[PDB]
Amino acid sequence: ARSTNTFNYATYHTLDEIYDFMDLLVAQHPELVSKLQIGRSYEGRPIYVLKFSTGGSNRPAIWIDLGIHSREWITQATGVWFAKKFTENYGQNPSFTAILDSMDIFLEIVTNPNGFAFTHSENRLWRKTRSVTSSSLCVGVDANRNWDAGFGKAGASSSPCSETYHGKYANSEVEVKSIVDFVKNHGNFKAFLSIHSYSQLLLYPYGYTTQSIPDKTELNQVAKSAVAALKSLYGTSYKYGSIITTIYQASGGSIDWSYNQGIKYSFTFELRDTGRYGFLLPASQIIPTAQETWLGVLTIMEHTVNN
Ligand SMILES: *C[C@H](Cc1ccccc1)C(=O)O
Ligand SMILES: [Zn+2]
Repeated sequence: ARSTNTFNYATYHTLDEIYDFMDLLVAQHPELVSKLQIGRSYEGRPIYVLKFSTGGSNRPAIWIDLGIHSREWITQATGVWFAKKFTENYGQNPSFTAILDSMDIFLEIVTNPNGFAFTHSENRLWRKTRSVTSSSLCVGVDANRNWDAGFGKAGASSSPCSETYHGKYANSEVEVKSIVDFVKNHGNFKAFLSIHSYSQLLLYPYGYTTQSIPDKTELNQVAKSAVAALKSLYGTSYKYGSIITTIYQASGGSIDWSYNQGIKYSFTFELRDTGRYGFLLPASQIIPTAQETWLGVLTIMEHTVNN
């Protein structure tokens, strides 16, 4: 409505509603947050990032992106809630004020604008981008199989109509390239988190290879504590481990590419639930879900600022 304070956070919103909300949030807290357009989607929709910052140099940053798979509605909704929480706790929660006084947070609420819009008017279960320009009748690419980390290897499909089709070449999707260029140009991101649904899992690299990352013992300990934190509010249980060891071999994922850029704290959360609702989580589960990942995400940020 006419305030983020009167915005309903326990209901699923449309693309316009989410873009509207960003403008109101900035309008209310211009000192702490600004909106940045990092590119345009296949269909020409602007792609935005909300940058939270108290100021400073090319400060160490924390990247978070939600909704790369459009049907996972619990994610873009969680992002909306996260944005408001960042403005509420600054100046209030000790640990969070510490992180924001030394680091910036970049939050991409609707990473896949076209697919999201499509889930609101055409197919609620659409999860890919909406790119065409190919030798097929089927459209789109699975934006989480499109990164340059083991691209084209076992773990993604080469079938255009496939829901996990990887695309013509690594980073062919503008939605993927928009993030890569922004993160690389910056050259100072210390954490890269991707948020999906469902199956309640905290993942770290890799997905495209059995090789164990050198930072495994640490990232494993970071995941272990993050899972314990999250579980504390309602008892929601997550399993954690490498992508390949605990979900499946998946190539061309964002966290493997990011970790390969040298961004150490690379993780992906697969939110609620484990299958009863899957993608159609009840609106009543939004704030509760948002509340708990906040604990697991804050743990990871705490580790990054301190380690
Ligand atoms: C979230 C789920 C598993 C995953 C995570 C990170 C990289 C690749 C795959 C997915 O299918 O996107
Ligand atoms: Zn997903």
